[PDB]
Amino acid sequence: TGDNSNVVTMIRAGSYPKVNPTPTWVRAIPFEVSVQSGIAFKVPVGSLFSANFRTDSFTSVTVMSVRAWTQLTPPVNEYSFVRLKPLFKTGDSTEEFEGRASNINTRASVGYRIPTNLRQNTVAADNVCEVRSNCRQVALVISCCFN
Amino acid sequence: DNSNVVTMIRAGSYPKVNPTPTWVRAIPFEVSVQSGIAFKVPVGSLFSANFRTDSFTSVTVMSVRAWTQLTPPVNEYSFVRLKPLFKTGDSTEEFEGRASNINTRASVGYRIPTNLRQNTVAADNVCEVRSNCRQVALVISCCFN
Amino acid sequence: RGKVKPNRKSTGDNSNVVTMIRAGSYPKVNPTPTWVRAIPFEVSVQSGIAFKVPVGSLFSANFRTDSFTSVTVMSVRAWTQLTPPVNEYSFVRLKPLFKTGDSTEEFEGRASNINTRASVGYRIPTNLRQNTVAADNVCEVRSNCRQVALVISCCFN
Amino acid sequence: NSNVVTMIRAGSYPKVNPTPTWVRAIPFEVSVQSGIAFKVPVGSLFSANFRTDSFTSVTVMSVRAWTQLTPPVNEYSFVRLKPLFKTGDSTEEFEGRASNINTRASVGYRIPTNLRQNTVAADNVCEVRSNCRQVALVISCCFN
Amino acid sequence: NSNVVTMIRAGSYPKVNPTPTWVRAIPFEVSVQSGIAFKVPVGSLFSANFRTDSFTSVTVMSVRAWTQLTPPVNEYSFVRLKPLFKTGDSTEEFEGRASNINTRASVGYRIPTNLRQNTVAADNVCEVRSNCRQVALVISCCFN
Amino acid sequence: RGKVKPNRKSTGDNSNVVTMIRAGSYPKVNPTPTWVRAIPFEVSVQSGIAFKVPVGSLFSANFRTDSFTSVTVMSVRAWTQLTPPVNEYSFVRLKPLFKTGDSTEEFEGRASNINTRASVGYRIPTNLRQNTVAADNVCEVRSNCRQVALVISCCFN
Amino acid sequence: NSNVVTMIRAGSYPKVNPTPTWVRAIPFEVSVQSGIAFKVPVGSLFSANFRTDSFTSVTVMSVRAWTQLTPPVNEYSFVRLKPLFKTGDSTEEFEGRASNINTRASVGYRIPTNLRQNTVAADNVCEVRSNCRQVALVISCCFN
Amino acid sequence: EEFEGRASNINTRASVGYRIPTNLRQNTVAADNVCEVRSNCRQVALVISCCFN
RNA sequence: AAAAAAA
RNA sequence: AAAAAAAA
RNA sequence: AAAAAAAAA
RNA sequence: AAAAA
RNA sequence: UUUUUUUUUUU
RNA sequence: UUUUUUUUU
RNA sequence: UUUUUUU
RNA sequence: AAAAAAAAA
RNA sequence: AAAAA
RNA sequence: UUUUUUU
RNA sequence: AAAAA
Ligand SMILES: [Cl-]
Ligand SMILES: [Cl-]
Ligand SMILES: [Cl-]
Ligand SMILES: [Cl-]
Ligand SMILES: [Cl-]
Ligand SMILES: [Mg+2]
Ligand SMILES: [Mg+2]
Repeated sequence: TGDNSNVVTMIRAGSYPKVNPTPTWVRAIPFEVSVQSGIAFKVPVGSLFSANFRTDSFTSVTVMSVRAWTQLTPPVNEYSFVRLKPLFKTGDSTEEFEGRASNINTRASVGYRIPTNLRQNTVAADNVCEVRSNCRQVALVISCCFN
Repeated sequence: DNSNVVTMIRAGSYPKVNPTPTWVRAIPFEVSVQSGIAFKVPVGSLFSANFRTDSFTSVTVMSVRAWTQLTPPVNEYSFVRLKPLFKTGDSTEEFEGRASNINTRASVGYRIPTNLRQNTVAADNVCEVRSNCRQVALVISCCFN
Repeated sequence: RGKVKPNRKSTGDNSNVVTMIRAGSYPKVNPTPTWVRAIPFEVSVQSGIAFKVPVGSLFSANFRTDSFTSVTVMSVRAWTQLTPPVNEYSFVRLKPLFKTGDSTEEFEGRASNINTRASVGYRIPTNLRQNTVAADNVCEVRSNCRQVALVISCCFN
Repeated sequence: NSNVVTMIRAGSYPKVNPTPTWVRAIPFEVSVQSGIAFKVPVGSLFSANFRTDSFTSVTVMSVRAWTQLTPPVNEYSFVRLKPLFKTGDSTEEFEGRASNINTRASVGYRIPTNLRQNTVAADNVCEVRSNCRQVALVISCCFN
Repeated sequence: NSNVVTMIRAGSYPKVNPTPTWVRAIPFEVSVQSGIAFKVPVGSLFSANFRTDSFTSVTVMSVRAWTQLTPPVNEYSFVRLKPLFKTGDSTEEFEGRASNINTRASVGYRIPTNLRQNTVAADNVCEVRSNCRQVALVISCCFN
Repeated sequence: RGKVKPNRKSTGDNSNVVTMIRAGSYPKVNPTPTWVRAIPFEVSVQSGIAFKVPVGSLFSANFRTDSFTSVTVMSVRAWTQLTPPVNEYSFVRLKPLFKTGDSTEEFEGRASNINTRASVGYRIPTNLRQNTVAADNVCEVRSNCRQVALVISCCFN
Repeated sequence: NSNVVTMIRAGSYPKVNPTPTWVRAIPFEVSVQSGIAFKVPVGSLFSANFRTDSFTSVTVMSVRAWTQLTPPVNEYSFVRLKPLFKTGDSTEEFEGRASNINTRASVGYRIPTNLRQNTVAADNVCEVRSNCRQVALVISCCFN
Repeated sequence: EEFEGRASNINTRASVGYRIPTNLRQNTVAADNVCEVRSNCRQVALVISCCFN
């Protein structure tokens, strides 16, 4: 109804505009990490830069929120759990944001938001957070802005 | 927003995710053009690391805008023409724009109606450019997928 | 009231002589306050090579910003300061740079008249507005014109 | 709000001024002898201690004074201000006295718009009298 | 109303000024020679005859003039005023003429706020011209 | 907006320092503009004879009207400048004069007190307000008083 | 707000407290044995793992319990809670069962305001019974 | 910046304080420094409003 | 409602 | 909805 | 709400 | 919402 | 702030 | 009334 | 308005 | 109305 | 309602 | 509000 | 409706 045409139509363009071949890009990047029992795993910021995510052209990224799900079943007799400790170059946190499953067959999950005042860039050498989980793998979805 | 520290998120089930999403983009690039000769613009010029788009193999072109990128010949006013090209059938429209000041760029563009917005691959061509200026700058509004 | 007298200040904003100020307790003072500023300055650029703009350029007599050692940059605007090569329309790119991580943006503006300055700028989000010292960099500049004019909106502190 | 950089569709090159003006409250102290008036020099307003050394002229709007040290024994602090001007010094002795010996005396005065001309380092703002040996000043002024 | 004294629940010692300012209309005459302009000295404003001798500087707001003596034979009185300023004398000849020989000529002029700076005894307010030998002046001014 | 900074102009009509003016294209100027003026001057008259007032009297240092060679006269007012003969009440007549044709009007005013100036004037209709040069005349003046004061409302151009 | 530091016109020194109170939900687990009640020690709430090693007393508000491990074969998880109080233990057996063997049982109880006195590490919150060999507790309490 | 505050009674404390804008509210570890303190008084009491994490 | 045009 | 520590 | 893109009497 | 009663 | 040429679907 | 921690609907 | 992100 | 006296969230 | 058009 | 005074 | 942003 409110459609347009079935043919090409002239554009009365004007002065050459402002342009940017390499713009920013708000993204939710999904990737997994392996975790050993009882040992915290530091999540490298570098996992976010990759051709798998179309983000290999970026070197910096502003992480906004971190969410995590256990990716494999827990040990026998156990309910899946997962923890997150936010890491920041200006000072690591000591928080242990933990989510557990209520059904052994179900993923545990938890996440944390980064306040605006702590949303600085990070590079591949930097770490996002420590992860702990009685499951050997953890799936993460990181809401981050690539720039 | 007024918060100053990390806060828990009571996340739930694992979400539907997509590591290689689409991206709506305006891609600026330039092409060399010879006097009196038409130059087919390759769609492959849109897939390059310079645009963060080498990971794409297809692109739905929406609109095309061209500006003369160099001065015109002596005594002449810049001008640039576009002939949209389509795999299903090239057009014959010559959307032409002429500068009214010799020192000023000549610009023109054309929109692709929804019914012709299919994907194009690197080997495809967007449109034929013509111009008395040896280089034409192009801004192509397109959807990478 | 319960009047005294003196003075001669005629109706509010129309006094012709000095008038006493019933000042009170010594206030909170600051001899060295901050200063939000639009700093104009130029940088030289070679065709094809990036030039990292030092934050130190902002601290200078020419700007009165001498006493400062740190600055919070808000936005950066750029103009080509010189004509372009023959046959060319001016252009200028800006790549923001941060200590926590350099960006890969190339905010570019081009002139539509050869005689006219190409211009472009970019805003720094609040979450990236930390201080920067002289040794720090602001942005990479590229330009077919040999000199680029910059105006940097920042807060000195 | 925005979490990444955003382009600024800037335009023509604007009107700039690398050396803009500055309205300031400049605090500084002066030494005062008993019974002797001290001519406060305008030059004390120019100094890197205030970021104002890049200035050579200043428009004084108002002047406020507080005694900076205790008064003599048995005495309540006090301070006087006599506005001075290049076109003609005034004879007003704007006085303020403490009502608690342990507390500062203060007082100040406003300069009408018609007397707000520039002054230079050589010039004098006002005479200051006080039974206290030091007087803290805060001068509202426009550096230009 | 009250017919006896009543206590005043006074409080802390206020801000005082023994030598305050004063806005005044100062009348005084000046001797004028035929055809010759007379520079009216600002010093005539300072005098115990006006209670203003305690002042050394004064801000002039407006100046009014009247012829103080009769004019020549066959002539109507007249008076001229040319405002004088330290930053730059003016060239206006504000004139007023009597329409009845037996009556005074007058005229005056207002000083804009931006030219109301202090003046001292040495300075001159304005030139005065008149066919009458004396000119009565009334100067609205602020003594400070 | 999209802010810069500097300055210190406090609320409209209360600035204490210089403030930048974002001037633009060079305007239309005029170094020698017109000037509408009330020109006072006196003329001498003999009892019983008319005196043609020259327009040149208006161009003079004493009026700042030096640079002008032409003037459009709007209205002419006249006053007797000196006392009348013994026993007489002052009087003054004005006969307007024009290059296209002198008028035969004698606009006359008389004093009702011997001590008082007789006064009179006349307005020139728009359709007679052409320019006049020094060699031109304005009006004939008559008066039992030997000197007549004139104030001529005109436009210099 | 702004992008730079701003002065705070602070006043008199305020009332301060270096060791304030803290309202918390303390998660921790306890080992349980089949058919045997386990008394939960309040002392479990005082640990550097919870940032509460600095507290020596705590007011318990509510107690919620989940089975932390799978139940025996062919059984649905269940957990009971028997509140305990120094002034007098309760006999309530607040019990929750799982309706899906693979799902946590859960239950909890509230402590009325009149029974919310302080407890120390030696005291006991409640008895826990369960067919599961570990029970996860989350105790809402005010550390003081 | 030298945010200064003085007492108007010799027997009374001088105070002053400052706020950190949001764009400068990053974390700080023990090694870091908050602010320089100057005073003609031998001991300055401080009250720092902060967010531990 | 699409397209070429027109103030 | 509320309580506790902190800002306004 | 953020990010990229996209127009007329 | 940076800097003066 | 009411106004050409060819198509044409619903109303 | 906003930030942080916790219950309640 | 259309894409990616979070309420 | 004058004079003396007499208070809180 | 003391002192300036 | 209560005393002394006058409307 | 003569002369300044
Ligand atoms: Cl299930
Ligand atoms: Cl381009
Ligand atoms: Cl041009
Ligand atoms: Cl008064
Ligand atoms: Cl400003
Ligand atoms: Mg051209
Ligand atoms: Mg269980």
